[PDB]
Amino acid sequence: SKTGGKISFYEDRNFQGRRYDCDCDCADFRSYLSRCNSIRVEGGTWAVYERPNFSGHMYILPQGEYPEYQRWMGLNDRLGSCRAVHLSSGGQAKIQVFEKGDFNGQMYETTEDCPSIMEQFHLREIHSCKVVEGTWIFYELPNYRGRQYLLDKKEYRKPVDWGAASPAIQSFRRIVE
Repeated sequence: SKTGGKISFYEDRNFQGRRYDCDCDCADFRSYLSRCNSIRVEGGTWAVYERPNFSGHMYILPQGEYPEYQRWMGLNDRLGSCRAVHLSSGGQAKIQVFEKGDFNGQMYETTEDCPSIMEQFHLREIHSCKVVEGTWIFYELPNYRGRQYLLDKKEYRKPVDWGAASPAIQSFRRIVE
């Protein structure tokens, strides 16, 4: 239970340059680092945002070492805020998705990751879904590519409820550690 996540950001590639270490969520770390082109995650998972106030592109980083921003699929080396993602275990993660908003339309339930929603469910978009686990990732393009959205053990009734400006979502995966 009592763990201790920690993430280190470096201004240059190969963990060179000024470094900044964080052990909790930080809404604005720009005062400690003006840019980050590489990151090291010593423990725990973390969500990073391109602009302050958890806004702009969002990416989930599992424990590991990333000697360059491209290793984290970063679009650039701009990061204004970071939050620690908490993982929930317990037993078997199950997700239910609905073809229309407000949990309406045809419903499909699965306990496995989905690389291509259109190939698996023949659906071009997702407007609502109820996942009860704690850490789920949704991706805008197939094969877990494009902008990613982090879902919690809550129910999303509208597409904008998961931070997306469009109901376009093509793949999703469960987070485990």
